Amino acid sequence: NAMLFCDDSKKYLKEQNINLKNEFDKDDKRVEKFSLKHQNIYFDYSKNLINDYILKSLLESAEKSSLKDKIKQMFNGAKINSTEHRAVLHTALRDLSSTPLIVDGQDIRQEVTKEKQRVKELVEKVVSGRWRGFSGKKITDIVNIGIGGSDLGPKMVVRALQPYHCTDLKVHFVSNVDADSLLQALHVVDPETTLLIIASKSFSTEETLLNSISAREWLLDHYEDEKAVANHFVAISSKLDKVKEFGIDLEHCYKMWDWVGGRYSLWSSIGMSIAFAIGYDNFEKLLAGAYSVDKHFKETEFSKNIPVIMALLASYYSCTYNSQSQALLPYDERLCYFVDYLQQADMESNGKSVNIAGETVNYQTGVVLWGGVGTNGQHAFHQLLHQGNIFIPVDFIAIATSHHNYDNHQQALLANCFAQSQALMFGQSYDMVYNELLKSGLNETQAKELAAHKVIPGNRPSTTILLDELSPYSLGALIALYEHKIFVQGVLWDINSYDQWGVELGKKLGKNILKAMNDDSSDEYQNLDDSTRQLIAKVKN
Amino acid sequence: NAMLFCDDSKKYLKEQNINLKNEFDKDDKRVEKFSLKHQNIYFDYSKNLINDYILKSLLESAEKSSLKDKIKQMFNGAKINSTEHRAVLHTALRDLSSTPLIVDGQDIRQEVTKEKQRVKELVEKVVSGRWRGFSGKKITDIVNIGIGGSDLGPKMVVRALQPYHCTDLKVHFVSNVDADSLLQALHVVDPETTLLIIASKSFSTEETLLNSISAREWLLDHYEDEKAVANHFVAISSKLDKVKEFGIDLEHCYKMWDWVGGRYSLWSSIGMSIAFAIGYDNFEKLLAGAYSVDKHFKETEFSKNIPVIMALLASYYSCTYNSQSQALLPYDERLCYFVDYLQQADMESNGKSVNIAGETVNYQTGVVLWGGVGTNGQHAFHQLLHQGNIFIPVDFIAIATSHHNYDNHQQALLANCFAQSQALMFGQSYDMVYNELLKSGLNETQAKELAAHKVIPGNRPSTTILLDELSPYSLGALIALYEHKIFVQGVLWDINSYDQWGVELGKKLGKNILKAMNDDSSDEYQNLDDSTRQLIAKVKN
Ligand SMILES: O=C(O)[C@H](O)[C@@H](O)[C@H](O)[C@H](O)COP(=O)(O)O
Ligand SMILES: O=C(O)[C@H](O)[C@@H](O)[C@H](O)[C@H](O)COP(=O)(O)O
Ligand SMILES: [Ca+2]
Ligand SMILES: [Ca+2]
Repeated sequence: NAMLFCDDSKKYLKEQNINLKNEFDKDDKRVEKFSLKHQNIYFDYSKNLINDYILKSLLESAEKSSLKDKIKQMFNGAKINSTEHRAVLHTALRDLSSTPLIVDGQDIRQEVTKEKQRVKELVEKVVSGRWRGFSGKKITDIVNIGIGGSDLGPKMVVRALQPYHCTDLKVHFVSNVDADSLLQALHVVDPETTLLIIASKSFSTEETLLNSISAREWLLDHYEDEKAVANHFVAISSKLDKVKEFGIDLEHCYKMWDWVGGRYSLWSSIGMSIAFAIGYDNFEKLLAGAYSVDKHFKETEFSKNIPVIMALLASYYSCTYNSQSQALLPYDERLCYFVDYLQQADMESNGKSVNIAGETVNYQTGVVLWGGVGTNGQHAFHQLLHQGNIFIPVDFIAIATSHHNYDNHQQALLANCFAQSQALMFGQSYDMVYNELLKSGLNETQAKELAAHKVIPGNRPSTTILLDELSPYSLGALIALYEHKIFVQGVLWDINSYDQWGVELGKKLGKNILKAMNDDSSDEYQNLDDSTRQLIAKVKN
Repeated sequence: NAMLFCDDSKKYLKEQNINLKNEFDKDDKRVEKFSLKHQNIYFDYSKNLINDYILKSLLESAEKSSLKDKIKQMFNGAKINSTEHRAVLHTALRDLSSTPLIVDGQDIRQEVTKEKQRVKELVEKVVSGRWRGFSGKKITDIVNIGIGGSDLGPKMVVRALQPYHCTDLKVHFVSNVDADSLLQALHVVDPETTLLIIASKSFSTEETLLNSISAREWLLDHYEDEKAVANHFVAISSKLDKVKEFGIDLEHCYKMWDWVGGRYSLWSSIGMSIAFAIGYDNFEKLLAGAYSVDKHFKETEFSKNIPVIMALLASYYSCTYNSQSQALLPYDERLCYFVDYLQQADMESNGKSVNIAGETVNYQTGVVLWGGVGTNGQHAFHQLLHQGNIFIPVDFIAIATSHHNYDNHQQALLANCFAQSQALMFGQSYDMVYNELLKSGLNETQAKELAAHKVIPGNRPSTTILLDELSPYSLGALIALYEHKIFVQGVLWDINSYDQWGVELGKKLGKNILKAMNDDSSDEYQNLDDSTRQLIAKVKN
């Protein structure tokens, strides 16, 4: 009996036939109406296909929904992950409010704070040289072993905050079971000077098991002494009994909890590799930036609430325009893993076909998230954004000031960002193009033959999110805005954003195929479909 | 008057209601019918939503189209890029047939061969130490400066063929105008031991101008002598008069031609950075692998022609299912830039709204290409591939043998690849899930509450392309298959795959915004829409 977001009313808001050029021409308050600020982030949604009536309608849907209650439930530790019967408490990992919070018997404030202090102490001990390897040498390299939620957030943040690296440690990320991943690290690190991190909430993920066993074999090939594991491995898990079983003791184990989703885990002990690159102080700033956004989201009326507006725009488009993707365009090299990161956070959350009650939904839910760094994308897929015939909402991320003094480069980067959103909005008409071709020296026959191919239809929507700089704090705020957008969309679709029963299945598949690959007389091999069977046959011969 | 590909007939082939499980159960020739081989590439399209009637219908469309003629025209140098009045001759860059080919007065065989010999000589001179820097030191580092087509192919191939690196040179890629790109290279290279490559077909691209000027300033800050440019820069262009104007002489300029599209240019002198990593012999093998596929495509009847089948499947889905994206899943770390590369090749080619005649088309053309490396994607967006409600065709790329002896890792990587396609095909029904939950120890109430959330609908399509290994040759074959797929789709849609009037516009935009940013009294500033104006105001203050 939840409110239906994608209803007949939405399908018909589109009939307003918004013309963005006309709106900016006629409404001198357009930017004031359709932009928001949060500290030093400027959120400009004014190039979206909305006017007051459409935004009002969308906000009414949010107000009529369970969203207000669901926000409170999330922060209070209610078990909103209803299919796994878990709280959803990534927010608590970065809390600065210190309000009381007791969940399933645990003082969450105390638990979070104590574990941070343990990570901070480990980083300090390693960076200061108090932690030595088994042969007594100072550590110079950190290798994180993990996949998915135990890999991509730390990897993305370490890159994004490269200018802030300050520990004299090189941090490497091993993830894929493809041994190329492990080898890229092992080829450049020395067993006597490397600390290995086994990052795994479950401690039973195939890839991370195989990679950790292989890394341990490499370490022990060198030292020929099992006692060396103590100086060269730590673990991060919710499953401490399983860590001990691998050979790492509790004093070398760092906790996370069931209420930390992998794709929302960089804020937890899983982020230790981030601290090892940028120092713990900068890791605290990353968390504080997210807290600022958490407070904004929790406390702000929906009409002025950035994540809510992000979510309403996105779901409006995917409902009313039947779009099946969204483009995210970060105009900063440091954000080269940001699309990949959000692709996981978004699609793994909201790629769901049933509602909370288990009913198959008759409306589309999460769509594909993709994109690429600017300005490079302008040379590639922006062609399709300008002249294809696919409706695609676009977010640009711009950073006002960079980390260097090549001011001409930075000005050009921003000019291009703003030009691209402007060009999506205006396009270029046949008449404009034709007259420009004549002015360039083409005769009338030539200009008539070419002009239609240069028409850019325009009236295509975009949002621009402008940060003052890309610091630990502003990056943390930026990620948190999208975390909450994803949450709001899930609420409005009445799905569970926090389970992943397709990912869970993936972790159990192909034990059967491995068995088949190793014995063609097995039941497993006999029961194969023939496509799988002939693929296996081809990798044998 | 071209044949309409997306017609009523296609929309109705879907009514066959293909059930993949049922097809494999009942048809013991399914794999034989719906797979092809080209040398050591196996193309298995049998998990697609086709049967004989659907494939026949699609092949009839190809046979009825202009495709047969268009293939001949492409290879013969006809001006199939009709809006720029250019030939489309990336094929000629890798030719081994030596058949006569004269285009716009040039012997293309002689031109291509002579330029290869020049690149080969440069690489040999640099690697042998015959080429010295201005202070007499051997070169140790190569920096390619270029963007889009002058960046991404070389960058992707250099990574993909990392195991084959053999010149003792480190190759770096500078592209974005964001000065972070240039700085990542300059921070790790020495002016006295670095050769800089200015890669630009036009020699007038904003980003590459600014990056090249900045690199030259860095070089000259060190040497304080303009004569040093001679030992530290080469250029690749179709516009040799513009190179001279920058200060590089003709003997240091390497040619490409107007008939080499940027996004099809790695095969040309633009690929020099690839040769500088892997040696010229391996670069020749890359080209030979593409030639093998060119010969396949040119000579093979459509029913057995891999690129044609790829194109027909893709366009069938995007027509009949109204899908707006395709997923590409490379199960090898070395292919980490492959999706990005093909995203450019595909979307920039086929993101077009008008046909060859300039008429606005009433059918959808190119769709979004996205994806990610396996197995990592299984932990992230595969959730949406399994349980979302978006129809998305999927290609998997598998490599039978890797470059190391971690055979357990490689077997697991392949098992996972094949398991994922198998799981897309079969899914898991309510009954299967429910009975598994009971067997795990849940009672009936608990199993009923959870089961619907674990249902995986299945009957989702995939193709698997299996290579024997990822070598220069097999990579070249792989890229060429997709080049030709894109070509075939464009033909069937009656669009020009080879222009990019949205990218061309991008290169001219925001001169106006830069002018506005530098003078708020300008006409440019006054004429701004207010969203752009307030964004500029915010990056001032
Ligand atoms: O939260 C998520 O997005 C997923 O559950 C998944 O990506 C998970 O993080 C990995 O499978 C690693 O799991 P472990 O941390 O348990 O090894
Ligand atoms: O072919 C392409 O895909 C595009 O035309 C574009 O990506 C182009 O390669 C770049 O804009 C660099 O152009 P230059 O090589 O002329 O600098
Ligand atoms: Ca209400
Ligand atoms: Ca025919």
